[PDB]
Amino acid sequence: NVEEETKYIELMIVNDHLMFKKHRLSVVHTNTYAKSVVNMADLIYKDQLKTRIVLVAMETWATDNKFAISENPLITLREFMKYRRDFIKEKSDAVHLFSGSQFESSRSGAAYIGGICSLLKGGGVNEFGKTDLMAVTLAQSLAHNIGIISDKRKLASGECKCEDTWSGCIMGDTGYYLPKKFTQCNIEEYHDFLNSGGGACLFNKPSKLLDPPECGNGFIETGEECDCGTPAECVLEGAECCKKCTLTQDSQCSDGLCCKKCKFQPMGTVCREAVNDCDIRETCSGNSSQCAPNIHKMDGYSCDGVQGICFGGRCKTRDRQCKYIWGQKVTASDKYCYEKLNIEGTEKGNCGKDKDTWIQCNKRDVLCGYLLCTNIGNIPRLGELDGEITSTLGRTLNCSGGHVKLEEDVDLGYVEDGTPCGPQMMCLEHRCLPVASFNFSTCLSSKEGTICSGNGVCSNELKCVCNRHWIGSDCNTYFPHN
Amino acid sequence: IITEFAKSQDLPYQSLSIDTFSYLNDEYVVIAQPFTGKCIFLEWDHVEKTFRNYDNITGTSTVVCKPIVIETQLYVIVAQLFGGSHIYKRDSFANKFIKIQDIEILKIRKPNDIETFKIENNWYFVVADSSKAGFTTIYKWNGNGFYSHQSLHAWYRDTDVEYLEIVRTPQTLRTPHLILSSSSQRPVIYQWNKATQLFTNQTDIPNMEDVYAVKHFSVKGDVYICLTRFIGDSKVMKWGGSSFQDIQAMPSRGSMVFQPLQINNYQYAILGSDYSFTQVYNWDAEKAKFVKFQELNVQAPRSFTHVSINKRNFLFASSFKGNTQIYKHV
Amino acid sequence: KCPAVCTCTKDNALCENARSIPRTVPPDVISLSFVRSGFTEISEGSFLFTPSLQLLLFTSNSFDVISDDAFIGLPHLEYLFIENNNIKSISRHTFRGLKSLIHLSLANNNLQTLPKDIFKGLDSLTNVDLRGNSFNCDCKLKWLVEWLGHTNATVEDIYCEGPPEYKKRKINSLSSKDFDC
Ligand SMILES: [Ca+2]
Ligand SMILES: [Ca+2]
Ligand SMILES: [Ca+2]
Ligand SMILES: [Ca+2]
Repeated sequence: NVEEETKYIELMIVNDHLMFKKHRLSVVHTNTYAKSVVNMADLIYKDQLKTRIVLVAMETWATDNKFAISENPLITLREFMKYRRDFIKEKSDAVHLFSGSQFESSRSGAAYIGGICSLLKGGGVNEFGKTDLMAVTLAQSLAHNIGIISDKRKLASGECKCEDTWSGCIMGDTGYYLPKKFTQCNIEEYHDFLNSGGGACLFNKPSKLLDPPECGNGFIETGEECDCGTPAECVLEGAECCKKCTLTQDSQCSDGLCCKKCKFQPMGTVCREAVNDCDIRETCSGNSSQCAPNIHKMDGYSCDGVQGICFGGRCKTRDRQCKYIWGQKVTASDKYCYEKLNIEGTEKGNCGKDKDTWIQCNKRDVLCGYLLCTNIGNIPRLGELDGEITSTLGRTLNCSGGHVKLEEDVDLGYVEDGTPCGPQMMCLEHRCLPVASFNFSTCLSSKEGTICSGNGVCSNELKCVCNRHWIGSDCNTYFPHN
Repeated sequence: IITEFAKSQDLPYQSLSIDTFSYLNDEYVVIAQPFTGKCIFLEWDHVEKTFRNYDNITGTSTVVCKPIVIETQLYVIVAQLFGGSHIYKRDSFANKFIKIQDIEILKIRKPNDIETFKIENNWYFVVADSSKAGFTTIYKWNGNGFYSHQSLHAWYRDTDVEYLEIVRTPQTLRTPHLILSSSSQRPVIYQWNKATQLFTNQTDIPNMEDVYAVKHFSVKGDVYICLTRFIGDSKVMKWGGSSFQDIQAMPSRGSMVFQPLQINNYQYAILGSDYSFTQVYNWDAEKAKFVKFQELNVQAPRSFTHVSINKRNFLFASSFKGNTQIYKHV
Repeated sequence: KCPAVCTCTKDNALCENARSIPRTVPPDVISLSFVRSGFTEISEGSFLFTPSLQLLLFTSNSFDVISDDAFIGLPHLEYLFIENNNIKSISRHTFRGLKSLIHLSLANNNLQTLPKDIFKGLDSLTNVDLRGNSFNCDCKLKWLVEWLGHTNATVEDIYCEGPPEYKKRKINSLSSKDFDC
C-alpha cells in the first residue's frame, strides 16, 4: 500500500548570499555543507518515515540575493516562494532555502503545511546552523511540507507524548540536545496525509542526482543497469538479480514493485491501488522495473458524494476542513447554520472581516463564508485562535466556529476555496462562483461536453487514463487483447 | 616531592554537573544525574573516609542542580529539560528539600547552564537557554524568592554563561561582567550598569567562533579565560584592559569542558576529551603558560570540580557515558 | 563485540595498548581511537570492517611504516587525527579515498619529510594541522610549499628545521624557486 512503499523527496536547495559568506565565499564548501545536511536529514527520514530525501538540484547566490531576506521567516518564505514560482525552473518535489541569516522568531525555519508537490507551496526556508542542528531544522521543515504537524489538541490532552524526555522529538522546540525521532502521532499524520491523496509526486525514484554514482546507493543512474543498494539488505530482494551493480546472466531487474523474481511482472498487474476517490489505480507496463508514477484525477472531479472536489488528488469538503482544523470528532454543521447565520450576523456568521459592516452574505449560497462546525473543542489541531470561539444555538443544533490562522495570511476559519457550494458550483474568495471561473483544463474528448470520449478519466497530467481495453488516445477505439 | 591526581572512588552513575557548597560548617557535593532525573547530594563520611549519599531531589531530566546559600539557608536551582525548572529550599527541621518556587516553562525551556553571583549584597543566578524561543534570563533574590530581572540574548541558542569581574582600564576598580556562549556565534561580553542595575554594552570576542563555554581564572591579579571548542583549538586569553588577547591554543578532540582549578595555590587546567585522554595542565609561572601535567582516563567528561575536606583535596570528574570519578591530589 | 583491550562505549571505542587493529568492533561506533598501542605498522585494509567510522584518532603510538592506502572502507571519515606519534615513514597514497575528510591532523609526529602529493584527492579539506614537526625545507619539499601557497584550507603556521640557511621561518613564506639545498 501507500505506507510500505518508499517515498522519494527530490529536494532542491538554494543557498543565499549570506550562506555563501558563512562558508568563506566558496561554492564548493557551501555545496558540501548542504550535501552533508541533506544526507543527515535523509538518515533521519529513512529510518522512521520510510522516505528518502534526495538532493537533485542546487544553486548558490554567489553574487547577491535575488530578493530581500527578512528576519521574519514567514515573509522570507513568501518572498522565496514567489521567486521560485517566477525564476526557479528545476523540477523538484520541494525547494528549500538555506539562509545564512538568523530569524528573529521562535522557529528556525518556516514551511507550508502539506504543500509538497506544489509550485506555489512546495518549499520552505531554513536558517544557518551546525550541520546536525540544521539537518534537524530541514527535517522538520520537510515534515511540515509532507503534512506532519504538532497536534496541539492531542498534546494538551496527552493522547500521545514524545518517548524521549531528554532530547525531545523533532517537532518540538530544539535545544542543545538535538532530537532524533518522530512521535507516533507524527507517523500517523504522515500516513493520513498519504492516504488522503497528498504527496503523489513522491512515488518516482530519482534517476539523476548531484552525487557521482556509487555501487550500492540504490538509484539506477547512467551506465548502471541494476542497483539493489547495500548488499546487507540486497539479500532480502534482488540478491539473485543484481550482483556488484551488474546483471546475473538471465535477469530483467534488480528490485521494484512491478518486477518479481528477476522477471518483468506481466502487464496489467496492480502495483498501487487507489488510496481514495480521487486516486487512479496504477498498472504495471510489463517492461519497467518500477511502478508507474502516482497519477490521480484532475482538479475538478467529484469525490466522496457531491460534497467535494479533487484538488491535487485530495478531497476538499467542509467536513474535512472542520476535522483538519479542530479534530476527528468534529463534523460540519448543518446547512441550517449557514443559511440562518451567514445572512445576518456579527462575529457569528459572515463572509469577511471588514471592520465597517463585516459582510452581509447574499442568500445565493452562504456556504462560502464562516466555517461553522459541530462539537468544536477549546483548542484547534493547529494554528492560533485570532479571537474567541463562536458559540451559537424544530431542531436544536450546536453551532460553533473560529478564526484560526496559519503560516500565511489565509484565515482557516473561513471555507477553503474550491469547496462545493452547489451542483456544478464551487466557492472562490468568499463568493460562490461557477466552475468556469476556476479555468480547469480538460483532456481530449470526441463527444460534446464529455471526458475522454465519455469512457475515460482525465488524470492530473492531462492525459486520458483510458478504460479497460481502450488503447485509443482519446479512449475511442476498443481493442480486444489479453 | 611532586604532586599528582590519584583515583579514589568510582560512583556507578553518569552525571553532567557537580557542585560543592558549605552548609552549617560542612562541605557537600551535588551531582546532577541526567538519565534518572536526580540531584544526588553527597557528604563526607568522617568515619569511613568516603562520600556518603546524603539526600536526593527527584526530577525528570535534570541538567543542573545549582546550590545557593543565602544567609545560612540552602536553596537549590534545578534545571530540567522536561517538566520545567524548580527551586527547592532545604528545611533543616525535617531534614528534607521542599519545593518553594516554579520557573515558568515559557521563559526557561531548554536550560544548559546556571551561574550564581552576588552584586552589592544581592543574589542573582543566570540560566543559559539553548532554545531560540527561550531567552537567557537573570533572576534576583528579593528575600523570599527568585524573580525575573533581565533577559539578555534573544533568539540565540546559548550554551554557557560565565560571571567574572575584570578591571576595564579607564578605571581602577573591578566591575561585574557576564560572558555568554551560543551556538555558531562568537562569545558575548556584558558589562554591569550600576545606575540602571542591568547588564549592558553587548560586545563580541573576536576571532573565536562557536565557543561552547568560557571559564575564567586569576594569576597574580591578571584575569584569564579558558575558551572551550569541541573540535579544533581551545584557547587561553588574557584581559588586556579593554579586550582579550590570545595566550596559547590547545588541541581539542571532543572537548566539552576546559576547567581552570586552583588547588593549594597551584593553578591547574583540565581539558576534557570525548575521543581521547583528558589532559591536566599546570600553570608555568615563569613562562606564563600552561604546561602538560597528567592524563586522566574519564569517559566523556562534562565537568571538573575541586573539593577541599579538612586539608584533603578531591577532584570530582563527571562522566556522561560511564562512571563519575573522584580523584585525590597527592 | 568490544575487545577486552578497548574501553568502548555506545559510539566511541578507546583502544589502549592494543597489539593489533581490532576487526570485530561493533558497527554502531562512529569514533575509534588508539593510544599508546602496540602495533607499529598500519597495513592496507585495516579499517574495511568498520564502515561507520566518522572519526579516527591516533595518539602516542610508535609507527615504523604506514602502508599504501591504509584507510579504505571509510567513506564517511570526516576527521583523521594521526598526531603525537613517532612515524618513521608515511606513504604517498595513504589518504586515498577520503573524499569527505574536512579535518586532517599530523601534529607532533616529529616528521622530517612528507611524500610528494600526499594530500591530493582530499577536495573537502577545510583544516590541515602540521605543527610540532621538523620538516627539512630543501629540494625534496617544493610540493608542500606550492600546495601551501595554492590551497584554500586553513593551515596553521609551521616552521622549517632543515638547512641552517632556512631556519625558523614560515613555509608559507617560502618561494617555489628559492631552494638552495
Ligand atoms: Ca518526485
Ligand atoms: Ca547509483
Ligand atoms: Ca494512484
Ligand atoms: Ca558557567
